[PDB]
Amino acid sequence: QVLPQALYLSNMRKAVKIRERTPEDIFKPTNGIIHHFKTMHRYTLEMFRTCQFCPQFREIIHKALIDRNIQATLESQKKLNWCREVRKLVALKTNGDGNCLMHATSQYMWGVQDTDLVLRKALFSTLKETDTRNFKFRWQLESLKSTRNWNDEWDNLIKMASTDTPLQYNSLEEIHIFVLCNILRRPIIVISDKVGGIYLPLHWPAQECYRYPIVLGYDSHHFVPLVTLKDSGPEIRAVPLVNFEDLKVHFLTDPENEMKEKLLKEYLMVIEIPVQTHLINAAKLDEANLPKEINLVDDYFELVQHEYKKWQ
Amino acid sequence: VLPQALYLSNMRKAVKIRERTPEDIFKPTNGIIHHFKTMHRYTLEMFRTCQFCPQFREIIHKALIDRNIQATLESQKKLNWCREVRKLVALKTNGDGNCLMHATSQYMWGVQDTDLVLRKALFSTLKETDTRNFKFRWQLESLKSCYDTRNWNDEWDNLIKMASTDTPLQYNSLEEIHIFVLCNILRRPIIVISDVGGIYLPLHWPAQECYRYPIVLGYDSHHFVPLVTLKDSGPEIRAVPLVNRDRGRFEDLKVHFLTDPENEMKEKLLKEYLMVIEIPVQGWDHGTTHLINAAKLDEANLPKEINLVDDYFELVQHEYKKW
Repeated sequence: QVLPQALYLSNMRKAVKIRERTPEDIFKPTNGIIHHFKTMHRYTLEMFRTCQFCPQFREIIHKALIDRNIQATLESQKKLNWCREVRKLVALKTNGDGNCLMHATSQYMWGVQDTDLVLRKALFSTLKETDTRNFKFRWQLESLKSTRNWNDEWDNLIKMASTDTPLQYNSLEEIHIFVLCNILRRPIIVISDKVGGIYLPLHWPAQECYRYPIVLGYDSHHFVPLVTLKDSGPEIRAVPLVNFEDLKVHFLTDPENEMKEKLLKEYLMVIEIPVQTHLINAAKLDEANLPKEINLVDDYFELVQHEYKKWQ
Repeated sequence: VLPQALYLSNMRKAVKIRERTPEDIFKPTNGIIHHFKTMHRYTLEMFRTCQFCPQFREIIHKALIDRNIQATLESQKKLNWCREVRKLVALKTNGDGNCLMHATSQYMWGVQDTDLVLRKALFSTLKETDTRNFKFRWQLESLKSCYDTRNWNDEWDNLIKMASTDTPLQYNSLEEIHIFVLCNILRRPIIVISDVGGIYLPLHWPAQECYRYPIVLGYDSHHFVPLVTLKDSGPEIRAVPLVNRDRGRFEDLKVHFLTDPENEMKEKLLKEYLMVIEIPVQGWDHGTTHLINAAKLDEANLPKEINLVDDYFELVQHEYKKW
């Protein structure tokens, strides 16, 4: 009614500043290394506290921003926000046009979706122009564990990542998430009911990576970001790495698989969270770190507050 | 593709303005009319749409400009007939019953009156300030256009009720007397261009206390819009002609609600409350020797903090490179 249907519409100018900055941050080095983001990959969105409003109005906000359906589904399958020691994650709405992985990933860190296809076009560019040998071998090895022409199956996965029309764009498998996390130099954790698990940017030393994860959620054939709520009470800001069965760690090689637990401690910031008394591993999540210049959430909030006084 | 109104370019910024507006109103105790301390001196100017491919120039005009109402006032030789003055463009305005306020609000801030701040001020003034002089002016104007002496009082008390926000079009539409009160709340004259039309001077204030650049509205159907200047790339003078040209000769614009003594010194009053200048026109012989009066218009004076146009522009430019 009153409030606009997406964060970006709160300040369309600001939205563009972001969309313009994103392509300029991509590096594309000469020595053969994967294309990557210089700086913008370290940013992280946090949702505003919807707790302090009259529930007639709290629902008006949630209707606009939150994917109530997909959150319910992951909560009802005891996969999202089951632990009472960690802070609550909220699922944001994401355009299901075939590029939702990118939209959700883009949203996690900037608030804007991938409507300009910047992340999508980067994933494809990397697959056409960089050394894909290692990626392929990892995919063969993961695919074997789960008469076929491997080279054909691979060359098809590359074609799918393109922006060409086949849903307006092709949907993306698990190998794409793995390549995406290496372009970002930041691990990605997907929560679901085989996509679910942990994607580590193993083409980079952990010293060169941002060691807070992007947290996506997955149901139907739909991705969304699972953003934390801002700066609230005394629960720890972290995602549990066990559902106790551990989350899958995709595309490891055999030597890496032997040192799996040491790798999670390398690429993420692991902490022991206690659970009913057993202790479980969990990765620390990022505090909101978007500067005012490109912070859409702060704008939407000041807008909500004003529209709430009008409502009271 | 571009958004349908200036305000949507930066909704945060829009609110900063909407929040500032009520805090600027100074509602004095001694019976003087409520008025704006500072924000009344602001003035919007539109960005130059000249530098674009005409396939795209139309995409802009489709969004921002009220193409219909501009055509109508141009086709009746009332808007932009003089080639010595700069072009005015009509901005789109929500026709929900409060368009006078929307258009006036837009003229000076870019935002429309969606929070009813100007509307609620007009009504508050009519309920709480000295209305006696306003009423007498309205009776006197209404008489010139028998009637029972208890029926004026009823006709008046009804005009006040109409200015309220109560549902009767979602709000009641406003007569000419409301524009006159509005210009006194703003301390700034209002000029309306039509086929209502004329000049509204804030006569409850000395000219020394008023902003002497006018708000320019346009009127057709039962609809008001602001007529904003187009801003640079040309050498024409920034001003609105105070005379219309029906049938070769020049009739002056009406000056509403004057009393008889004021009516005698009408030309001295325009020079008091507006910044009048002689703009020259070619006549039937003796050179191009005839002169018409015209009021100077304001240069764009909205600071970056509350300037929505600057934001929409940076948005258009970016969406043009994409195009």
